[PDB]
Amino acid sequence: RPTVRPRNDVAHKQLSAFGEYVAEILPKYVQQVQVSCFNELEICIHPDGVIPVLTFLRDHSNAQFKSLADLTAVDIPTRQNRFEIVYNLLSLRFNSRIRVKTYTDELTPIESSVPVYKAANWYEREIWDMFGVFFANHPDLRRILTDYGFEGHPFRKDFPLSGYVELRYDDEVKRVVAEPVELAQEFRKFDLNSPWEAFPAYRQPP
Amino acid sequence: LLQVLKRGLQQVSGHGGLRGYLRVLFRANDVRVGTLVGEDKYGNKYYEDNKQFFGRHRWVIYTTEMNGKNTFWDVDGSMVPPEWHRWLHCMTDDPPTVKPPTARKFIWTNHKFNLSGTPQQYVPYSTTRKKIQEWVPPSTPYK
Amino acid sequence: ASATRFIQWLRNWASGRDLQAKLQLRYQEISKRTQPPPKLPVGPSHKLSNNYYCTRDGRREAMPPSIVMSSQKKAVSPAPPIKRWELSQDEPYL
Amino acid sequence: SNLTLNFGPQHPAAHGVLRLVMELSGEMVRKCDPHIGLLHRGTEKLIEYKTYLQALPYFDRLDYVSMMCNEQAYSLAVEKLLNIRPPPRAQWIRVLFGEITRLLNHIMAVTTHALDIGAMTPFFWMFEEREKMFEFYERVSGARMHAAYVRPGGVHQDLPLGLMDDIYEFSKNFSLRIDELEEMLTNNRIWRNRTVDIGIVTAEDALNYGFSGVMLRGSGIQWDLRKTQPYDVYDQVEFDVPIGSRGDCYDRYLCRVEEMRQSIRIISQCLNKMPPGEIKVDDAKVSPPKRAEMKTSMESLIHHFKLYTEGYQVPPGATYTAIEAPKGEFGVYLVSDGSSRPYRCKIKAPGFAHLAGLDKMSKGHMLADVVAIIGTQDIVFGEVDR
Amino acid sequence: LHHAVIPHGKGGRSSVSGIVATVFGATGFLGRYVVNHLGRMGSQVIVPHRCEPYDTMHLRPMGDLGQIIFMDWNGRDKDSIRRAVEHSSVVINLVGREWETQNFDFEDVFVKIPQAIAQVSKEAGVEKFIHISHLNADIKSSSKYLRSKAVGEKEVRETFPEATIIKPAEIFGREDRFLNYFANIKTVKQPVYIVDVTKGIINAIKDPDARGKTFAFVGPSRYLLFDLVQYVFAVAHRTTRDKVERIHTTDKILPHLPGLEDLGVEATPLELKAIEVLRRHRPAKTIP
Amino acid sequence: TSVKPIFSRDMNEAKRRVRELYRAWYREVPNTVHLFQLDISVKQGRDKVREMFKKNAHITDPRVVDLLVIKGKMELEETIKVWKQRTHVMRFFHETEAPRPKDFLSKFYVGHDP
Amino acid sequence: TYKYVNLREPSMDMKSVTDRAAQTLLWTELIRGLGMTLSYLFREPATINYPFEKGPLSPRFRGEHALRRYPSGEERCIACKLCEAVCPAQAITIEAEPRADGSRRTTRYDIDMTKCIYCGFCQEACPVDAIVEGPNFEFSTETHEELLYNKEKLLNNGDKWEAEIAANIQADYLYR
Amino acid sequence: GEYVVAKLDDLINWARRSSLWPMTFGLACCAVEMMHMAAPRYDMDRFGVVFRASPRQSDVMIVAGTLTNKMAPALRKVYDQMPEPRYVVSMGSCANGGGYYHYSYSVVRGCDRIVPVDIYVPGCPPTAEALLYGILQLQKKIKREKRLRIWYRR
Amino acid sequence: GVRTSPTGEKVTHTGQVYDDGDYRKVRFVGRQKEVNENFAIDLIAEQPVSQVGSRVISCDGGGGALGHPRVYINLDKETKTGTCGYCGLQFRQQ
Ligand SMILES: NC(=O)C1=CN([C@@H]2O[C@H](COP(=O)(O)OP(=O)(O)OC[C@H]3O[C@@H](n4cnc5c(N)ncnc54)[C@H](OP(=O)(O)O)[C@@H]3O)[C@@H](O)[C@H]2O)C=CC1
Ligand code: SF4
Ligand code: SF4
Ligand code: SF4
Ligand SMILES: [Zn+2]
Repeated sequence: RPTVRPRNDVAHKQLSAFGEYVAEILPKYVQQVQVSCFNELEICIHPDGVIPVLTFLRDHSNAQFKSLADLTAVDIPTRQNRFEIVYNLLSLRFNSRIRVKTYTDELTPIESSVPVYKAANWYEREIWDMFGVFFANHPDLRRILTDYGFEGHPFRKDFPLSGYVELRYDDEVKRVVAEPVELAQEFRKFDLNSPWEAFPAYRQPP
Repeated sequence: LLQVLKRGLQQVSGHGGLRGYLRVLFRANDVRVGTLVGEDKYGNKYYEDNKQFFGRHRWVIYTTEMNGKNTFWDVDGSMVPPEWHRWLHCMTDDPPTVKPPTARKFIWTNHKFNLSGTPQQYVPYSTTRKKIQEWVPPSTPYK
Repeated sequence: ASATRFIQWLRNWASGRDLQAKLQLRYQEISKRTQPPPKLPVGPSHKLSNNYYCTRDGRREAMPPSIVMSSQKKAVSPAPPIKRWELSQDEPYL
Repeated sequence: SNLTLNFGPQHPAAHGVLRLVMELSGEMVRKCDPHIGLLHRGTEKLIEYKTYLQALPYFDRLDYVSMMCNEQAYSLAVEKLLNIRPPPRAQWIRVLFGEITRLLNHIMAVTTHALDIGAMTPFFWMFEEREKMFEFYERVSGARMHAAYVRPGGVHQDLPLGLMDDIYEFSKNFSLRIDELEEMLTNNRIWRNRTVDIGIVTAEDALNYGFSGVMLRGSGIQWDLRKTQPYDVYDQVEFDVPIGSRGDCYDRYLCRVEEMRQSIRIISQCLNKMPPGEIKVDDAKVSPPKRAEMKTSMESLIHHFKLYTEGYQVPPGATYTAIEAPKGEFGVYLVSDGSSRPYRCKIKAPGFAHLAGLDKMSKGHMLADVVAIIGTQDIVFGEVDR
Repeated sequence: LHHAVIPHGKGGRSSVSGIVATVFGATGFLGRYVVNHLGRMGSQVIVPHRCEPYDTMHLRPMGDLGQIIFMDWNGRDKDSIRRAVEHSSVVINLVGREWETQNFDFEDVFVKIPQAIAQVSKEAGVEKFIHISHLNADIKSSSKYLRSKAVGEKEVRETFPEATIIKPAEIFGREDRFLNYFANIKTVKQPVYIVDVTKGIINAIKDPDARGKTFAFVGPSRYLLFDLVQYVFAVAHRTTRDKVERIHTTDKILPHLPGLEDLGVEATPLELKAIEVLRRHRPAKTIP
Repeated sequence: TSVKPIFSRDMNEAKRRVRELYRAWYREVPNTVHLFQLDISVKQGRDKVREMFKKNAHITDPRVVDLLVIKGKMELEETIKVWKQRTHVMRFFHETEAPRPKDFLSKFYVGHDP
Repeated sequence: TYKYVNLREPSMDMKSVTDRAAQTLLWTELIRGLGMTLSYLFREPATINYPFEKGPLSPRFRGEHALRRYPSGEERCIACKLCEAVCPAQAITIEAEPRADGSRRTTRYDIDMTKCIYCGFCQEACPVDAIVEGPNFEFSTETHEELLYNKEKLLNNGDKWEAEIAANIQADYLYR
Repeated sequence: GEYVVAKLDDLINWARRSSLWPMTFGLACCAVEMMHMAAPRYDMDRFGVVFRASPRQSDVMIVAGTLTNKMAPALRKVYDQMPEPRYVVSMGSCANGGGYYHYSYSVVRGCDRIVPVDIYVPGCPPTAEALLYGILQLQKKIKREKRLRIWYRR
Repeated sequence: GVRTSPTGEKVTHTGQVYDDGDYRKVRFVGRQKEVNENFAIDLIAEQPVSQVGSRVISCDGGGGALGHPRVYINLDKETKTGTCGYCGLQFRQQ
């Protein structure tokens, strides 16, 4: 149908079979495997498995996920382990992508993946900077995006959008100073969610 | 090369003598002669030369006085009225002399250029009325 | 376009190309700045019948991910190995 | 000792300010420590307070030299979560303006690369061409740069009558302009002395450091997302991928110049193969209806009202979608919670990994070779910092 | 109060302090500190200036949008004083020179101009008036600067009886004519910090009892001029006839006048702020 | 309650790392005042350091202490390597922020905040 | 399909060797570059004589905002707040109430022109063509406050530029 | 005296406005349109506005892009090192008042909180022609200055 | 219908005007108060009521797709005119 995205059945079967393959080989760490309706394979693993799972996917002959495309974190405050660490990998040999996910909380360190992918060095610094997730055995873990001395982790869901402090130049002390934030116009929160369900296929149980 | 020099001399005559030639040279830094497409009510003159490359094929010679201001040396792009603004920026092919704008009685009869930095500048203010009416005590000391 | 015939030769020779065929300034070849009005077509869902939205609703055909394994044979690769690229037959070497 | 490269050149330059903390011994660079974040604006957190349409303009302002390519990446990600398909004419328009954008980026990448090295004349010749391509952007969108033209569902408006002929006129003469650029640089012994064997990166190191785009292809890696993982109609156009052999700045410079020629080759096919039809998905629950429908039909007005207030809801899910942006692989990890605002939007900027490799690529080079190496990576700190 | 001038906010840049102040002499040394403190808390500041607008640019960042308003005025034109003070709730006078010019002498800047500002301010209904005089002002002084300060201070008190008159000692600060004066070239001095005077002025606006009173702003320590000048050179790693006579005037003692402590301001020792003032040029005994 | 540690396996291990951080901060203040040419005294800078350590004295969670030490070391490096500018080092002192009323009556007069 | 950008082996016959030696010693490839810049000196420059000449624009150009009227003079805006809802920058602030004739009209219509991204989403969202981005782009000011437009400023912009705005809309409304 | 001062301001105002050497902070997008003003179509150099300068040789600073809190101290320091007379041109919504990142924790809501601004150029980005209009507006502002007339009347 | 208050300040079509004691009017000193003088309430009342011969009439504001959404107006009441809620034009059954 002209307006509907076509389904690719062959890639869904292929990625499912490879998902079982990885689950069978790494049972010590793999907690869940799923493939989305648009054919993206996700491996959910225990956080202890970061290095073994990423090394297997990089080096194994049937995996060869040589390129770390992205590494990010998602904050879900309702979860006991609020932070979800997402690794997106690319295999040039098999022209395929895979997503590997794990989790942690505010006080639990994750193992640095710099040994597996040098690309991860700055990504982990950004996750530390913006979410406050510590990576153990990182060559140089420090803020990368925020200002020096910045307090808090702005990408956390409970960090306010405009922050807590703002900058201006003060003539009395002849330097830029930081003061508690005041807004001439407050950001206008909108309630946009319709009170009618949109997607029955995703309904949660009562 | 002789014909090139002739064209240079025809620009002096094309500007109505040497005084009018030096006038546009020092006002506009350009001595090209074009076809007078038209003139607006403020005295701006509009010229075209389709032999020139796109972007130079249309130009305006600004008026020396607009809205009580001396613009002999002080010209700027905000002095072009909207009807000619469309033609000068090549949004259209037809000058307002050929396709005049629709008449509306709320449309400004007098165009105004940029008024920033003058006593006629815009100053923002809240357009809404007071929200909370206070209580006014009585004027008698009954107490 | 107004350059004399000698200057055209001079800059042609200096550059080594025939610059006049491919001038980087635009003259009359451009489109007219006033155009006739368009009459744009409509999409495939502009029907008066046989057009129920439940037969063409892409969002409602999305599904939650398939769970292959949950904690709650021959070896495979994530896809067949990529085929080798073939060298250009247009200009293999620059 | 210890230095700090200036924020930017003395001449006008548009790619952002960098604080580069350098360790040197004699003329040699011992360590490069890029201190970024000087253009970090919290885009990803702002996107969480926007509907999916309201967030689209944030993508023009990332790699703000490749505006429509960034839009296309975001649109493909949203269209994938929506499970819809943009109409074929929109796909051809998106590939057409994707390649026009690739020309815009490569002109900026190559001529500012020469301008920083001191070869400044080609910059002026080639931004007259960029000026004419800005006119194409403004004619379809009304804006010279930040068009917000490509959207989930297709494109905002259809091409104005007469635009394609003008694009043909520009494309007719452009190869000569590339030829003049090559006359100044390609065989110039000074240019080669500044670029050949500078910033060599091995194929394996490039992959492990997360490089993409020309940073991979300069080292001989045969990878182009338009070929291997095609999107829109890129599988219906013919072009060659330029491949380098020595992995240095000079080979990457040649790759970008050849990619410009292939973009002209692709644009030629888009102009000839442009099909008729609508420009946005005929699905008024995603794409707003025509203004004439909105003013006549009750259903159309309701859908216009809701699309421009609440916005369309995206089924819950997460996708990583990437395209072959002019600067490398540009991707978005977009998370939907079922509402009309994204839950999370991570932006994968190709220059983020590339600038992380500057320390590696500059080992045992001179202080002025760092200028060339940041040049060959083509860094825009809008996308590096978000 | 009028609903517009009810205080609102947390006292920051975007808050509403409720103060609408016209500051004459805002483009000088003391003026830039007063405007800064007024704009800090979200006040409406009217800055009448005689000078070229380029010379008022450093004042623009000192307030939120619309909070600093500039006007032109002439010391000899009362109509340009009426326009400036008409809508204000306090008028602050900081006009002055350390020398006489061809067009203005000390009888102009310190007697005729302050009187005109006070006379027009009174006629317009301004509630609060702040006038700056001098600690050593006296009609018997050998300095014509200090003699005119005495006459002007006396005339301002007649014209605006509720005016608050402040009498500082020599003020030291980054832009002063005091420590910078010595660093560029029998007597006891009690210099006072610029920020202490500024806080004193700002609290005088807020404090009700401050109306109708005269204050003297002095530092915490009295120094012999020789030692003070000796200290500057050590710290710094190293004019007119009338100016010299002021620097040699001993700083009066006025226990009958209230001071900085009475307005809630603690005086800052010259020791803690000498490097700040003097570093760019690269502990004296305190009298009991 | 069995949790993965960061560095320290108990509070006594953590307190050691805390004291090393204090020594490093204590010794750097005189250099910080000089390199940045601050107008505070060395005693003022050290008092601030004590103030910052003091307001975390109630913590009894070794993981939280490790993060506090980890964050404190990063701040020291930024200062030691001169990544901080003069403005950054002086933000600990809030020189331009007027004192905030603390008692009930003072807060009642100014506004509604408690 | 791929191609090699730099995979050529130089010919080592004495003639080719001598050709490269002449290039090194006589700088011939440097002379060639001088020819290209010389050829430009004699080309016509691309510069236009601003402000007497102007860059070409199209009817779609997104410039300064304006509030529009019906031919009767009644305001088109009905305070529906769709533009305020869609504005990606939250640059629009609207308040409304029944007018003295009962009409649904705004009492406040502000656009912070220093928040606006000039994206045109408001004029797409407007159901009555009330708010538009006009063709004016030469309205820089000397103060920040002059860029905080209220309803009077925007209505004056509509009355000022309507002659050209209406023509631009007439030229593009069939693409919308 | 009165006549000479009037003609003398006329001279120095002519010289300073006819030779405006800019320092551009190419912070972000707006620097691209700034480059297009230097490109051949508009050729800012033809007005006397040179291409490259150096902070310590510049007369006008053009803040062309978003100013973040991290960048704010460095921008103020450059402004402080400029020799006078010096002017600041605020180009685009970000520098004007924060623009599309106005509500961000890491963005200065207008560069006029850090430096005094002479001209505000609206747009996101302002077209190269819009910036040129703002630059020629600053020349008119300088043409209006009266430094010696004011000085002579002190 | 612009008018001035006792202080001489023009009143806007929204009824705004700073009262006598309001300091905020200092912003207009040496400048001007921007006021649009084509009051829409007065202009729409100059339009003549249209006479139609049906109970229901439709209004799109004129211009077809350049007007407002098309609405239908009931004219059964003979004690008042039917007004368009978008553009304010009035209709009466004849
Ligand atoms: N600073 C000190 O050490 C002490 C100062 N004081 C008093 O403090 C007040 C200000 O101190 P300070 O700020 O140092 O003085 P400044 O000279 O630093 O600034 C004086 C102000 O007065 C203005 N001014 C001067 N003459 C005239 C005039 N003829 N017409 C209009 N405005 C004029 C100046 O504006 P422009 O820039 O236009 O000239 C300037 O803004 C003065 O009254 C002084 O007597 C008292 C004791 C000590
Ligand atoms: S153009 Fe865009 S940013 Fe500006 S007011 Fe309209 S919707 Fe808001
Ligand atoms: S301008 Fe248009 S969209 Fe905005 S409130 Fe008015 S009618 Fe609604
Ligand atoms: S104002 Fe617009 S174009 Fe300029 S930097 Fe900001 S987002 Fe980019
Ligand atoms: Zn109607």
